[PDB]
Order: sequence, then C-alpha cells, then structure tokens
Amino acid sequence: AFVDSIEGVGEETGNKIWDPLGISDAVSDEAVMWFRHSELKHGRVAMLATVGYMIGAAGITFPGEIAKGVTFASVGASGPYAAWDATPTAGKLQILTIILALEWAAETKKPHYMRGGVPGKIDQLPFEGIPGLWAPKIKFWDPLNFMGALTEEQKARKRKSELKNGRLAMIGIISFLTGHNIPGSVPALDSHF
Amino acid sequence: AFVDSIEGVGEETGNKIWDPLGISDAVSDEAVMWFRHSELKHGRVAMLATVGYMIGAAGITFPGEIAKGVTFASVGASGPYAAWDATPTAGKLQILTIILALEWAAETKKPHYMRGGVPGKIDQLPFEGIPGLWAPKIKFWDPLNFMGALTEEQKARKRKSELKNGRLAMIGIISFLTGHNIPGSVPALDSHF
Amino acid sequence: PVEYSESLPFLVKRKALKGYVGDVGFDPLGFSEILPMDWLREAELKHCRVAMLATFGFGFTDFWHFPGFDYTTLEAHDACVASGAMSQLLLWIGLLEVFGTIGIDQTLRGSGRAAGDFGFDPLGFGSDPAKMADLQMKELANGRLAMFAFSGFVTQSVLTGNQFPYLFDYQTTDVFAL
Amino acid sequence: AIAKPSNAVPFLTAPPCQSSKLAGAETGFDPLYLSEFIDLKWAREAELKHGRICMLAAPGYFFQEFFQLPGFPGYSPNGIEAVSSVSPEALAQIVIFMSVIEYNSNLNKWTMDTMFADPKREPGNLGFDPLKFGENKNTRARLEMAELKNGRLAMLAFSGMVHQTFVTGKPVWASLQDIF
Amino acid sequence: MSNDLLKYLSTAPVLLTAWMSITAGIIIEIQRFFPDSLSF
Amino acid sequence: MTIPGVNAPGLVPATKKSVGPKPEWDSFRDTSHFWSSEGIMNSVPKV
Amino acid sequence: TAIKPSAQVVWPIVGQEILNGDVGGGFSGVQITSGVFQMWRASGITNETELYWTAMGGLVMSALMVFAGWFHYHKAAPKLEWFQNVESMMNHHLAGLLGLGCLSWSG
Ligand SMILES: CC(=O)O[C@H]1CC(C)(C)C(=C=C/C(C)=C/C=C/C(C)=C/C=C/C=C(C)/C=C/C=C(\C)C(=O)C[C@@]23O[C@]2(C)C[C@@H](O)CC3(C)C)[C@](C)(O)C1
Ligand SMILES: CC(=O)O[C@H]1CC(C)(C)C(=C=C/C(C)=C/C=C/C(C)=C/C=C/C=C(C)/C=C/C=C(\C)C(=O)C[C@@]23O[C@]2(C)C[C@@H](O)CC3(C)C)[C@](C)(O)C1
Ligand SMILES: CC(=O)O[C@H]1CC(C)(C)C(=C=C/C(C)=C/C=C/C(C)=C/C=C/C=C(C)/C=C/C=C(\C)C(=O)C[C@@]23O[C@]2(C)C[C@@H](O)CC3(C)C)[C@](C)(O)C1
Ligand SMILES: CC1=C(C#C/C(C)=C/C=C/C(C)=C/C=C/C=C(C)/C=C/C=C(C)/C=C/[C@@]23O[C@]2(C)C[C@@H](O)CC3(C)C)C(C)(C)C[C@H](O)C1
Repeated sequence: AFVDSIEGVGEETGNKIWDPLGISDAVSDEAVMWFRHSELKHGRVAMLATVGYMIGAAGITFPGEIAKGVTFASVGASGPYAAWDATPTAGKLQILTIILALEWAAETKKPHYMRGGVPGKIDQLPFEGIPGLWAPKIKFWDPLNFMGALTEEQKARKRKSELKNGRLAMIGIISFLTGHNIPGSVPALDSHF
Repeated sequence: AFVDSIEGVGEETGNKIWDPLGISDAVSDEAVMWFRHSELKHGRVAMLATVGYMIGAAGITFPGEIAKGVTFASVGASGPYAAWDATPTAGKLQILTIILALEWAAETKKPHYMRGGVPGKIDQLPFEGIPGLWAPKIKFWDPLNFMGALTEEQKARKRKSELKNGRLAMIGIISFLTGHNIPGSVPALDSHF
Repeated sequence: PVEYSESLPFLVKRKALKGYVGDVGFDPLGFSEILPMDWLREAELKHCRVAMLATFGFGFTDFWHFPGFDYTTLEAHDACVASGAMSQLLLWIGLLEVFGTIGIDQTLRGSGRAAGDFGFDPLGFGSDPAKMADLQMKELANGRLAMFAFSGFVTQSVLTGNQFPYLFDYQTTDVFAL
Repeated sequence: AIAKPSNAVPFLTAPPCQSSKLAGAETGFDPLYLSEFIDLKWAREAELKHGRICMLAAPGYFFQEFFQLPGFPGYSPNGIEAVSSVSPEALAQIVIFMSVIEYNSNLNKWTMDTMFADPKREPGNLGFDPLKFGENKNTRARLEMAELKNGRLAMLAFSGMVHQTFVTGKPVWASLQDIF
Repeated sequence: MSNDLLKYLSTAPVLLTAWMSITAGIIIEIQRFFPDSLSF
Repeated sequence: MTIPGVNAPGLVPATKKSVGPKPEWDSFRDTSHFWSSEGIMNSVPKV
Repeated sequence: TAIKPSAQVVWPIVGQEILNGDVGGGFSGVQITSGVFQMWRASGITNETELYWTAMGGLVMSALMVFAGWFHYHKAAPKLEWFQNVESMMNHHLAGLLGLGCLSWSG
C-alpha cells in the first residue's frame, strides 16, 4: 500500500524508492495497493512464462498425446511461439477456465488487497469457505508447506528476492517475445527462439 | 536587468553604455531583461556555430558513419553549409527535438528572466523538478563543475569575456553566411567556405 | 473592483464561471450567460472523454485490428455499420447515455451530483481530495488537447491518404532544410 | 454531493425500493425510478412469478434438445419448431393447467389492491412449501435472495437461449459448440 | 423528469395521443405481420 | 467463429498502405456521406 | 417535360402502395403540385446535396427561432416603450427586411 511500507527497495537503485517519473506521488495510496498486487502478479506470471519459454526453445516436451491424435512434439514443432496457437482449443479453454476460477476466488476473499489487505498475498486456499462448493483442500501456494521452516526475517528476504527475480523475469520474457517479433533486437537469442 | 546594473559596458566604447539609438531608454525595465537574455542566447549560438563552420570548412570530420549507409565525410563533401541539408532528416529531427526540450525547460523555470530572474543565466539541470520526467543530474552548463574553482570577481570578468566573445562570434557567423551568399562581400573566405 | 479574464485580459470576467476547474475565463462568446454551467460542463467532459478514446482508437486501429475486422480506419465505420457492430455500440452506449441523461437531469434539478461526476473511480486514483482538483484539471487539459488531436487525425488522414502520421509525402524529407 | 445515492448507480438518488424491506433491496437498482410509480409489493410478486416461470423454462429449453419424453410425437430438438410441430391440444392442456393453478391460487385477488388487501399476504408467498423449508427462519433470507437472483438469471438466460436460436436456426448447445 | 413534467405528461390529451399512437402502431405492425386477414 | 486469442491471433497487424501521393479534394468529396448525392443515399440506415 | 414531379412515397402497409404511381424516371411516388421543383430549378439547385444542406440549415434556423422565442420571454423581454417604436420598426422593415432581402436575392 503506502509506497513506503512496501519492501521492494533494493541495492540496484540505491536504498530508496525507485519512482523516477513520480507515478506514486500522483496516486491516493489506494492505487499503490493495486500496483503491488499487479507487480507481483506480473513478475510471477513472467517467471513462469520465462522458464516455460526456455523449456520450449530447448525442445523438451512431454512424452506425447496432448490430445487424442496430436502429439506434444508435433504441437510444439515450430518452436514455443507458435506452440500456443498449435495447442488444442479445448485444452486451451480448460486452462483459461481454471485460471478464471483461481483469479475469481482470489478476488472474492473478504479483506481483498485494495480494501485493507496485503497486496501480493494470494489466499493459500482459494476454493474453501464457498457454500455449495467442494475442493480437496490443496492450498494453492506452497502446497507442501516449504515455508514453515522459514522465520519472519528469512521470508522477508525471500520476498525481496521474489520481487527482484519477478522484475528480471518480466524483462526476460518481453525480451524473448520482442526478439522473436523483431530479429536481432535481442542479440543473445539463437535460431531456436 | 536594468541597463546601469548589467555587466555589458566594456573598454571598447569608453567604459560607457553603447546605445546609439534610444532603445534602452525607450523601453521599460523588463524589455531590457528580454534583450539581455536574447543577446546572450545569440552570442552563445553564434559562438558554437562559428567554430562548427570553421571545422566544416577545414574538413575535420569524425571517423565513422553517421548512418548505416552515410558517412560524415559524405555529408561534409559538399562544404560546411550544405552539410546541414546532407545530414539525414531523421538526425536533425533529433537535434531539433533536444533543442526544443532545452528551450522549453529553460523557459519553464519560475523566477523567469523577465519576472525577477537573472537574464542570460540559463538554469542548470533544466530537466529537474518536472513531473512525469526523469533525467540524470548532468548540468547543462559546466557539467564537470569548472565554475567551482572561480571567485565572484573572476566570474564577473569571465562573464564580460563571454559577452565580448559572443558579440564577435555573431559578427563572424553573419560574415560567413554573407560570404557564402554574396561572393566577395566578406574577404578572407576562400573557396572552402 | 473589476474582474478581468486571465485568458482575455481586455474583457471583463463573465462572473458565471466561478467555482469551476479550469477557470482562466475563456468565454468570449458568453455561452455561460445563456446556458447553465452544469449542462455546459457535462457536455465539455463528455466531449473530452469521447475525444480521448477516439484519438487513441484511431491511431491504434491504424496499426492493429482484430482478426474479424480487416478494414482501415476510414472505411471501418461503414464496414462495421454494414456488419452490425455499430448498432451494438449504439445500444450499449445508448443504455449508458439513458442513465447519463437521467443523471444530468437530476443534477440540473439540484440532486447534488456535480457536472460530470459519475463516481467511476475503481482503482482509487485521486480518492484523496487534495489530488482530485489537480487530476480534474489534468483531465480537462488532456481532453481539450485530444479534441484537437482527433480533429487533426481525421482531417489530415483524409487529406493526405497516409496511415499513422497523417503527413504528406514531401513532409517526410527535407523538412529542416535551409 | 448526492445526499442519498443509489447503492448500485451512485450518481443517482436513492430509489424508493432501496428504503424498503423486500429482499434484495439494497442493490438499489432502479435508474428509471419505477418503484416510485409501480406498487413495490405487486412488482415483487411479478418478479418472483416471472423468475419462477423462467427458471422452469431455461432448464427445459436447454435439456429438451438432449432428452425426449419417451415416445412423444412431434418432437424437435429446438424449442421453436418443437412448439410449431407439437399437437395444439397438448399446449392447450399445459396452458389450462397453468391457468387453473393461477386462478385457484389468486382466487378473488387479481388486482393491485385486492391482492395485498390482506396485510399478511407477502410478495410472492403463495404458500407452496410442501417440505417446509420456511419453518427454518435462519436460512430464509439466504433462500429468498437465492431465489430472486436465480430467477433473474433465468429470465436473462431464457431470453438469450430463445434469441440465439432465432439468430442461428439451431438449438442452444449446437449453436454454442459451433462458436468454439 | 420532475413531478411537474410527469403530471403534464399524465394530462389527458398527451396520454390520449400516446395511447392512440401505441394502439395504431400495434394495429399497423399486426397488419404487417399477418396481412390481409379477412377471417379467423 | 474466429475467437481472437484461442483459435486466432489476438490482434492482427494492419495493412501498411505506404506513403504516397495525396488524393484529390473532388476525389474524396464526391464520395463523402454529406457532399455527394449517392453518399447521402448510402448514409440511410439499411435495417 | 416528360417526368411528373413527385416528392412523397407511401409505405406498403394496407395496399396503399398503389398510391405510389408511375411518375417517370424509374421512381414511384405521389405526384406533387406545389411547384417546388420549378422553384428550385429557378433558384439554380441542380443536385441533392444542396437540397440536403439547405434542409439542415432550415432545421438549424428552426432551433434558433425556438431558442429566440424562449429567450425573449423568459430571459430578456422588451418593454412597451420598445414595442411602440413604430417609426423605427417601419424603417427597419422597409430598408432592412424588404430592401436587403430583395438586394440579396438579386445578388
Ligand atoms: C547477456 C545479454 O546480452 O542479454 C541477456 C538479456 C536477456 C535477453 C534479458 C536475457 C534474459 C532473460 C532473463 C534475464 C530471464 C530471467 C528469468 C528469471 C529471473 C526467472 C525466475 C524464475 C523463478 C522461479 C521459477 C521461481 C520458483 C520458485 C519456487 C518454486 C519456490 O517457491 C522456491 C522455494 O520453495 C523453495 C524451494 C523453498 C524455500 O527455500 C524458498 C521458496 C519458498 C521460495 C538473457 C537470455 O540472459 C540474455
Ligand atoms: C504469441 C504471442 O505472443 O502473440 C502476441 C504477440 C503480438 C503479435 C505482438 C501481439 C500483439 C500486439 C499488441 C498486444 C500490441 C499492443 C499495443 C499497445 C498496447 C500499444 C500502446 C500504445 C500507446 C501509446 C501510443 C501511448 C502513448 C502515450 C504517450 C504519448 C505518453 O507517454 C503520455 C505521457 O503522459 C505520460 C504517460 C507520462 C508523462 O511523463 C509524459 C507524457 C505526457 C508524454 C499479440 C496480440 O499480443 C499476440
Ligand atoms: C581581417 C578580416 O577582415 O578578417 C575577416 C575574417 C575573419 C577573422 C575570419 C572573420 C571572422 C570571424 C570571427 C570574428 C569569429 C569569431 C569567433 C569567436 C569569437 C569564437 C569563440 C568561441 C568560443 C568558444 C567555443 C568558447 C568555449 C568556452 C568554454 C568551453 C569554456 O567554458 C572554457 C572554460 O570553462 C573552462 C574550461 C575553465 C574555466 O575556468 C574557464 C572557462 C569558463 C572560460 C571576419 C569577421 O570575417 C573578419
Ligand atoms: C466513457 C463515456 C462514454 C463513452 C464511450 C464510448 C464511445 C465507448 C466506446 C466503446 C467501444 C468502442 C467498445 C467496443 C467493444 C468491442 C467489443 C466488446 C467487441 C466484440 C467483438 C466480438 C464479440 C466479435 C467479433 C467478430 O470478429 C470476431 C471475433 C469473429 C468474426 O468472425 C466476426 C465477429 C464480428 C463475430 C459516454 C457513455 C458516451 C459518455 C460518458 O460521459 C463517457
């Protein structure tokens, strides 16, 4: 929320708030919550996308039969860029609707993030507490509870690392897509991608 | 600002204000501030332009390519004056863009040279204090801070030197332009000009 | 004491524009004397917002378009009117404007609503009252710029026949020549 | 600076329905302010009746393509040519059943005043509750709000199904699956 | 709009004109969709 | 139907018509919706 | 000479489309007898865009007249002294209305 309390300050920009254009000074502190929720969501989606894109460029795919006749290698033949278009529309819709359920359940939680909740703290158990619905209580984030061994300071440091790696992953995934769309724009990319 | 208070009088005209016409005595106070700022701007522009024209006539040009297919030698082959037409429009566009930025930023500073500001004192770091804009704190004047090792009386002497050099510079640059346009109007300008 | 406009300092102030954002006194033709300020300002904000969306959309459609819509900016209106996708905008904007005319009727009758205030502020920009006046002035500035921007976009596009910049062919060369 | 803004359209004054005790009142959605003119109880009685009819219709319309009553003549998977093809003396008997129910339920109470002349008589409380869910008063508000919302959604859903069938000429599921 | 304009629209001639225009529209559209119906 | 995103690209690049000679004022005035006899008739709602 | 002037078309609802008689020029409608066609030919109108634009101008003038009627009763109404200036009224209606009207029409 308030641009201050948030933890994202790091050594790369000096130990200060990095707001060159003063976007944070023209908001009423209600929108800074939305910006840290969206920043963390962007960073997390971006690092997932980055590792997935690197996997696709390397050519690693599942053993086969994404669908009935289609194979994983065949549907990822033309690199990772066209892989999404190649994937079956039905499975595409199932990915989209499970993401819809996740991102609707995350929004429906009572404290929210904009209205006085933690911006970034996705609820661990999105589908519980819903009358008339049942799910097998598998918590969305950290299902195996890796974070129990971590103390407060350690998880603060790891949240800092999360923000840094998410920002770097945003830069990386945009580099990948831009390098594909404009050859030679990202010189560290080979013909694989 | 006010004519008697300005460091304009020199030893060229008997240590007395040189206004053969009744301008300074006919105009109000702020018109003189406008005229002094304009004098400094003209002097400095011509002081750079005369050196640039001399270098172009001499033919000393950077070793390299101005664009992927154009050379500084190619654009300078047509003499110092035609180099402006020879250079790419997309490059002189950037030059005029940064000049636009500098002029607008200098004009936007509050005290204002006509409203209680020093005429001819272009504000250092013109791109600071601007919402929605960041620029590194590189001073427009003396980026290496040469003025730091100067005293106030020495700085006044150097201001007088600036003015007396700039006036001669505008005389020289108009001499170059008229020598190119009307042939033989200004001697000492060989065929290279 | 006589009040002079800050934009036309050779004219007396209208005195009907008091207590409004962007009040430099620009009203030489005295529309505020005849029509009410609430109606005039609601119209101003409507034009500002529609013009901002229009000037962004014109430029955007000059570059990218959906797969089904393979029309240029100029023929997009006719093509989509034929297709029926402008009726779908006039029905769902006309619903919005039915609610809007109810709102402007209410505020002209003195409900309490401001000229162009719908309360639409989901993300909370300017929820602090200190920033709301500045953001209102910035909204008006950007919208009044966007009106001329869209006008220039359409007129220059039709006049030149060029896609994004709306510039004649000779204006892409030698435009900084002595 | 609206004194009493509408909870749904906050740039409009509060409608009379907002300051009432029927269920679902807070939304306050009434841009046209029809609660000021129309009697509010009579309109909840109509809202509930329409929603009940529509939430019987929408599952019926959506599942009559998939399933047939065993041996029924004149069956067609799409409702419109189904009603065109089905014998008129079946639709007549359905309408007679509905009319008998309506008449006997609303006996001597068919006008805005005669209905709700009795202060006890509530909007849409016709007394049809064989299983007596209404005796449990803890969940009565939840069930009332759920009935209202489901009825409204069913009205919109049935309208959409019927008009999509008009557009496409094909039943609901076929028309939907030919999009993707 | 207001109670006053609603009362004016509720005046007798305005209501008669509106209602008869609605009736004429209903009759005209019924004629369009079921034209030339001499008998049931 | 081409659902943009799943069975079709989200946004297709627009046809770059290239910078060229201007049109004529008569050319785009005898096809306008308000200053052309047939343009006026092509501006009536079809419905 | 051959074409019958016509500027009204009836919709087909109850068989009244028979009233859209053959008026020539591949057009079916009700023949008019107001002389407006000959009026416009005298005025020099040769296309329909001109008719459309003068119609829009007439609509603008009608709106202006409604506004003027509202303004001169509800906002700024003259006085009886203003109304009783018959000499000035006659001067303006002779020289200003009729005289300049004839001059402008002659031009
Ligand atoms: C050199 C040159 O010229 O250009 C360069 C520039 C250019 C183009 C930008 C390049 C690029 C791309 C870049 C920079 C890509 C960066 C990608 C990035 C930064 C990707 C992060 C992923 C993070 C993930 C998946 C995290 C998982 C995290 C998981 C599963 C966990 O929760 C771990 C954890 O549970 C454990 C196990 C237990 C605890 O102990 C701690 C926690 C709870 C946290 C290139 C290719 O380098 C070339
Ligand atoms: C497999 C895969 O990945 O497929 C992808 C890849 C592919 C093909 C690339 C795709 C695409 C195309 C897409 C998504 C294109 C997106 C285009 C988009 C979104 C284009 C925005 C333009 C914004 C403008 C011009 C704004 C100017 C704004 C201006 C002038 C300002 O800066 C205003 C300013 O006030 C600020 C803000 C700050 C102030 O300090 C300074 C000033 C006053 C100047 C798809 C559809 O995604 C599919
Ligand atoms: C006889 C005859 O007829 O001849 C003909 C031919 C001839 C002669 C060719 C003609 C001509 C042209 C003329 C008269 C041309 C004149 C040109 C002129 C007058 C050109 C000045 C440039 C000054 C510059 C670049 C200053 C930089 C200054 C810089 C970078 C600094 O700040 C230096 C400094 O910061 C340091 C580093 C340290 C500090 O501690 C001190 C300071 C602040 C000082 C004529 C008119 O046609 C007449
Ligand atoms: C903000 C504001 C106002 C406003 C406004 C304005 C001007 C708003 C404009 C909004 C706008 C312009 C919104 C477009 C949406 C387009 C969509 C959803 C497209 C769907 C497209 C779909 C579903 C499909 C397209 C297809 O191609 C597909 C994909 C497949 C092809 O086979 C064919 C078809 C056709 C099927 C007021 C009210 C005037 C006043 C107020 O004061 C301020």
